[PDB]
Amino acid sequence: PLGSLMNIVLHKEDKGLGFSIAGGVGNQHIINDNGIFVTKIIEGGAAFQDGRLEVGDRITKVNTLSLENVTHEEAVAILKETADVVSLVVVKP
Amino acid sequence: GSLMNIVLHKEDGLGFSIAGGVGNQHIINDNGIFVTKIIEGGAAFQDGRLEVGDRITKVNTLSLENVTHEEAVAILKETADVVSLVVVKP
Amino acid sequence: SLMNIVLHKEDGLGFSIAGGVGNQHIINDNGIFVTKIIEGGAAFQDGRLEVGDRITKVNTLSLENVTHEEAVAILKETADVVSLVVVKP
Amino acid sequence: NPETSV
Amino acid sequence: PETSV
Amino acid sequence: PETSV
Repeated sequence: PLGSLMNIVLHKEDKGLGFSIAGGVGNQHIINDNGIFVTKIIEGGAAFQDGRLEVGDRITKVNTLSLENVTHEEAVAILKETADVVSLVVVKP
Repeated sequence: GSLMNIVLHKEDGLGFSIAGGVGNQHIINDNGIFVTKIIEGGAAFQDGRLEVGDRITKVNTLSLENVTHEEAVAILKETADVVSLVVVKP
Repeated sequence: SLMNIVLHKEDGLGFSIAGGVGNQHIINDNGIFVTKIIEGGAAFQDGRLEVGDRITKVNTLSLENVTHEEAVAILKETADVVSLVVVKP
Repeated sequence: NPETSV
Repeated sequence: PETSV
Repeated sequence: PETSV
């Protein structure tokens, strides 16, 4: 069925946000879809402690920037800059 | 290619259905959001301007370009009783 | 042919625009169009944006059916990183 | 592909 | 009107 | 390709 939008706010740590991503233009994780998807959440990391982010979630927006149809490198860069506070809008299956 | 501005006043929703979005293309090689159904008697019907096949590129201030279907639905449903759309006619 | 281009500002975005409702750049089209790309600016270093590109979306906001000043405001009211969706001619 | 009433 | 941005 | 962030 159709997913749902969720806003998740994370506060960064020394080791980062604590999750891994796959996807992007030219490195599709899902057929016919360049979207950015969560593949791993580090136990004890920021995303884990917040408790809302899940493996399989699509990251469609980081702060105001859209992650739709960007490269994997651009998504990594966008997520690695940011201030200590990060706002994600994700689509849950 | 012809863009049109349509202002709708909600009835008991907006009275049309949409398809498309990134990952759920309605037309091959196009992520656009397209009108697929217009309910007789609904807001869009009474206004008379919106048509099946229209590409909705703007809802109030927000763009519907390069969004997921879920985000387009959210944008269209998180609106007040009055809604301004900018659409592209085939 | 839509492309999402992410720029990291170098100081603005490093390009000039024309168009908008009441100041059409192309007959029968109110769109916002890129007319100049500054050497060394963000758009130049990124290398993807080109003169003639139509900017239809800046972050979440649409640039369709806006005035020239409204487009300028939207583009200047942005953070250091900016997402543009452009249409190639 | 999905069809959603709005 | 040509505006730099 | 999985990049930690």
